[PDB]
Amino acid sequence: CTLSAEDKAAVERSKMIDRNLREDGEKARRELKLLLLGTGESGKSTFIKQMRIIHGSGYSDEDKRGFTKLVYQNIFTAMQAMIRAMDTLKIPYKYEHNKAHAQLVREVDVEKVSAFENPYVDAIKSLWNDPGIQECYDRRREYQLSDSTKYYLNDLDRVADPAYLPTQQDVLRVRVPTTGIIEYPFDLQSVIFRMVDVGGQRSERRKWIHCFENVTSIMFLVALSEYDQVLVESDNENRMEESKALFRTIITYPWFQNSSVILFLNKKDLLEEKIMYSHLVDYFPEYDGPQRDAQAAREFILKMFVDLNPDSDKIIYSHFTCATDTENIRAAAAFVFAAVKDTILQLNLKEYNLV
Amino acid sequence: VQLVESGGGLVQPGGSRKLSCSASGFAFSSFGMHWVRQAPEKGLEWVAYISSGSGTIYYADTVKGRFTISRDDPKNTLFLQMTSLRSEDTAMYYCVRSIYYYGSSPFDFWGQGTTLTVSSADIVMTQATSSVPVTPGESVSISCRSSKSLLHSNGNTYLYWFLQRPGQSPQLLIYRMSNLASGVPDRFSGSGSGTAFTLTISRLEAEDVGVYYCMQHLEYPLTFGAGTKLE
Amino acid sequence: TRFPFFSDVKGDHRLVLAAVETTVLVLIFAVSLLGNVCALVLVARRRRRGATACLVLNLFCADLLFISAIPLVLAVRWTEAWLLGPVACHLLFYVMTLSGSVTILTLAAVSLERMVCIVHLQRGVRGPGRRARAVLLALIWGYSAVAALPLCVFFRVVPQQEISICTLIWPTIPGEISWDVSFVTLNFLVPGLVIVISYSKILQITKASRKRLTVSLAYSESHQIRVSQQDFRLFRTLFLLMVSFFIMWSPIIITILLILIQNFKQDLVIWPSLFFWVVAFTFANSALNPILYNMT
Amino acid sequence: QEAEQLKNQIRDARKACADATLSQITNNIDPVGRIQMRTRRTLRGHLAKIYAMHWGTDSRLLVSASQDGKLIIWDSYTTNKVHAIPLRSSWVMTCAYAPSGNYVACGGLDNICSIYNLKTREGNVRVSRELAGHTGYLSCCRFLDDNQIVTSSGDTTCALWDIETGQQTTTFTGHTGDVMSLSLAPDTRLFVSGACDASAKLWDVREGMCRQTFTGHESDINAICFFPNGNAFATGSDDATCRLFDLRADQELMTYSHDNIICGITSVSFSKSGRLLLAGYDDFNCNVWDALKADRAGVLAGHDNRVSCLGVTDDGMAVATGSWDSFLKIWN
Amino acid sequence: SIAQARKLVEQLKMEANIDRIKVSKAAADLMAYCEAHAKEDPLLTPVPASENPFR
Ligand SMILES: Nc1nc2c(ncn2[C@@H]2O[C@H](COP(=O)(O)OP(=O)(O)O)[C@@H](O)[C@H]2O)c(=O)[nH]1
Ligand SMILES: Cc1ccc(-c2ccc(F)cc2COc2ccc(CCC(=O)O)cc2)cc1
Repeated sequence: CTLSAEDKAAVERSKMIDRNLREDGEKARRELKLLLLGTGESGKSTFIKQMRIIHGSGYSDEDKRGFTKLVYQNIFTAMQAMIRAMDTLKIPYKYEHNKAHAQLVREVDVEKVSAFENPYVDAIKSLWNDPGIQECYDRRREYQLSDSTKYYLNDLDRVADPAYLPTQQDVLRVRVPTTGIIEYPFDLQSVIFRMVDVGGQRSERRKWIHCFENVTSIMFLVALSEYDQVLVESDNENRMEESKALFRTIITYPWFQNSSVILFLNKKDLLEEKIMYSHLVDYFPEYDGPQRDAQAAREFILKMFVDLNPDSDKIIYSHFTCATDTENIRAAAAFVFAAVKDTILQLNLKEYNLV
Repeated sequence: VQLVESGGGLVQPGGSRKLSCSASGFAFSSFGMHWVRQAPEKGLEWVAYISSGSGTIYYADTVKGRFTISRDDPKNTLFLQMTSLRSEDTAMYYCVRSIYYYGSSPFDFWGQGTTLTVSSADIVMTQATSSVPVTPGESVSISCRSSKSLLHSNGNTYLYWFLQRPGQSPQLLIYRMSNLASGVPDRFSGSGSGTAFTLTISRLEAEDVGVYYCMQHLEYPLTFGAGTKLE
Repeated sequence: TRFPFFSDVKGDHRLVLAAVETTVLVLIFAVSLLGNVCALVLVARRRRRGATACLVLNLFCADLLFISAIPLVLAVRWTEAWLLGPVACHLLFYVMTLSGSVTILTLAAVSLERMVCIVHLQRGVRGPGRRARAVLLALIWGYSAVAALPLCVFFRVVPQQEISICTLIWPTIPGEISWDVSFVTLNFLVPGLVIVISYSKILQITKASRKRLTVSLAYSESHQIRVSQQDFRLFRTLFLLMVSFFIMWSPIIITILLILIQNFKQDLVIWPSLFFWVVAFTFANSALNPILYNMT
Repeated sequence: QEAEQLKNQIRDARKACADATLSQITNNIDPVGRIQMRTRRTLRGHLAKIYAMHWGTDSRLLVSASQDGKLIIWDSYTTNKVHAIPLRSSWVMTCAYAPSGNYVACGGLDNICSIYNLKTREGNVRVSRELAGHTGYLSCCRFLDDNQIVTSSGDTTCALWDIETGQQTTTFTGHTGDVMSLSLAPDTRLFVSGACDASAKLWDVREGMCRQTFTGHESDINAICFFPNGNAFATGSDDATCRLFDLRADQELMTYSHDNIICGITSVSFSKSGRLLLAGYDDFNCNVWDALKADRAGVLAGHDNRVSCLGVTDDGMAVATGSWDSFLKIWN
Repeated sequence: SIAQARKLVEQLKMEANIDRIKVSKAAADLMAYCEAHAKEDPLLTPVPASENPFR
């Protein structure tokens, strides 16, 4: 040993660091990373909110105080979107006076407003109960509009209170416009999970998706209400088709061949109320089944989505979820844990040259 | 960044004493610790060393087996257990913080020590003289010698220059024969050849008086010189 | 008199039987050597040093050590008598018993560690680490060197016409009985039961998970005939490993017990080349092990 | 219509000064030929993909970041680990080492550039600063000095930050796609930045205005570096092509590609005299081109997964390559 | 759109009015820098093992 005293001490420090790295890096393999994917307005932020409510610490009243401004931006954004869709669908107002109220909303600075008082409250209320505005809400099929618009404009009076505090449901149904990867860890029966949510990042996916080569599974949220909306606010494009394209792109990535796919079909309730008015056959010709049934629609959508799998070397766990009400998202979480355990099983069997 | 020693005092002939050092304000579990003597009318003298991680322990051939160094990282308390105290064991004992990675400045921060009063192959570091009369504002230079060459074949030279001001704990000035410790004025420098070392101070100010010490770290034990008293 | 090992008397077909046995054992030696060395190369390269990597490299080391005694056996069979000397008579059978014990114990350990790692990854908790693997390998080799000790101290060259044969001399019949029974029960039955339990537990866990997922809806409208193949494939593989172990390690146990019975009641007669051919079938284990444990 | 005319006049003026090519003027120089480099040191300890490394200015220390969520500072001479920094975000794509050595940087999918102080009196590495304000992931970062750092993001914008206040001193907008790489001039009065629009841009740090724009790649420019004089810089794209752009000529000079190379470059770096351009590739190799002729292709074939980062010391005495198989190799 | 087009036009304008040089001078400067530091290029010119810090 030609080393001096100080270099022997340096070797000692390097070995200490070796041990610390080994410890931390074996902790970093007990935690399973689930990459949460899907299209916009599919129900994945509400998904993380729900499991935070039922597996994290929940939202304290300080968080609700932080969320209230976002709630008011949501109410203004939905009202403005309906107002704009009125002037693009070529439908006039039944009441002329409320038109002026509509103007009062058209110039609002959505990103800047933090107070919600009169006459804005009265203007919004007088707009919403217009027969023309109700017709526009009924025909919201042809334009982008948050699904929680009915829920907020039928509790306007509650949210217009000077002492209004958002409830758990209000927290669920509000956009938090944060950009960047969000990691959220979990304890499912002494198993550490972590949902990695992207999609708040508007950058190109190909440049940071290989970073998720080491994910246990991909939780792909498709919305069952995406049919019967070929938005006319832009070029005529179905939303189911966008979801299918994204699903194919995800399940053809070489990064994700080691990771299973859990497909969650969401907004099933809204499918139930859409079936009573609109049927699949008008937009998907390959469909052939009952017109006013919902289970047939659900299984058609699932069969259509699971057959995008190019190969027989990847199984797709699937679920019918409604990521707004609890005690159904608990079922979704149990299904996630079970599917991830099965994925780990199959990976170990493949490594042991058994499966 | 603070080290407090405790446990010193008057001991009966023989006997035993546990001296503690509480570290506060730094990552004491990532630091090696030294115990360093100093007689009431003599230069410093190294006692012991414990490593980052408790891996290795070193004693001097005048205390070995009769001492015991130890540490406790959760409470950041270093210990020297000391047994069978002969007359030659009456000294101030300082706890020295010392880290070792590429670029570290060992012996940078010392504690305040604590008095304890009891009722040849090693490199020999040797001062030139006991004192040097000087004048404020002048340039001063002391010298020191080593039996071996402190230039290790790795390129380093493990000479250390320390300052101990009257009534104060030591303070690293020069680490590895040339490098100025943090907080030391740029007025100091150290240079020489193997077995011949000189510490130079330019623009000699007040409170720069004291005793300057030349220690080596090339091997254990760590050997001091008497240290020149700049007065 | 005393049962000869690897020493036979060939009559009108001395150049036929010896030639075919030499050909069979050279084929076995070549296939085992190439398979185990390539398996060792491809396993040592992996940077994920799991339980399987270290235990299968131990397996291939055992197989190579097992087949290292082919040329001596060829020499004994071809020269129809023992000429290799006491050192060879004390080393050959000890090495074969050592390697066979290590190979069986390593199959058991591979199965056990596979099941335990599956269980711990299902629970997401800590398990046996590197120290456990080192202790396991050390214990396997130590037990296989201790339990094979008689076969280095009780093999002697005896003039049994009188010709030199490397036979086995048990000092006492009860010691022979006890060693044979203990070897068989703790080097064939305990490892075999471990393999069966471990692999059936793996299969049970897989089926339980498949049920727990299929209670959701069906996984799909079609994937029920995309998962059912995987259950069949896993069942085929695990059942193949179990039956392969038992079929290719049972004849040697049967012949060991036959030699015990003959060395207990001289009434029974065992064919002279039956032992040799069962030994060749056992040698085939060193070739077929890297096949099953590196299928892909 | 005036924009098209300005693009038209630039192109016609662009072709005017391209009287010759770098290949024609280099037919009278002796090739270095085969360069056999060896793994003097293999730095082990990272447990996941290594995404960036940066040499120290002493040519001996080395910081490297992995998806294991950690930076490691290595003494490359003795394979000793000097520091280990656990990151708050494990999705790190970049790291930097300060010229003075007191500081390290990192960033990634969190859109935040974290700066860590290395020379502390508390003995550990603390997060000196967290620079936030980018709306996309950070792909590269480079200290100008202890006080200022430039970060490139997927915002299509770069940002020069004053660290001691944490605010963007200047912003560099103008790219169309995500900016993926970044290189500082030797004097650090300029930088060069390539993005996912196949174009790079030469940016002025002081005045904050884009001086120059270089086009010619066919895909994302995900690797960029300066020739040691600061007058040239080599890009690496997904086209399996590296390319040399000189700022004065305002053109492209020589391409670095081959028929059997089909995968994109992950990293580029020059040699101390600029006679060697080492380029890490997705075929698990790391080529070494004679930067003056484009026909050397020495190979640092020691990695079993994609080579994601590489670098040459400030004395050109070695070259470190980190790859997706979590190993750093020091070739000399 | 007028403001966006105006900003783009100015950027194209400022980049055009640059006193560029020929590629021959750039290539000459490149090879001059290369041949000026060729002896001090350790990877280009392998240093003797006694003066190599990496053995
Ligand atoms: N009624 C109903 N509304 C839902 C359901 N899932 C999502 N939503 C609504 O859809 C909105 C969009 O979901 P978001 O959380 O914004 O999805 P992201 O765009 O993927 O982050 C949510 O705000 C909910 O109000 C569901 O199952 N039922
Ligand atoms: C588990 C295992 C593994 C490998 C082998 C094996 C294979 C080929 C070979 F040539 C010799 C052996 C072992 O050699 C013996 C010879 C005779 C006896 C008879 C004891 C009595 O009854 O006294 C016992 C052992 C056996 C068991």
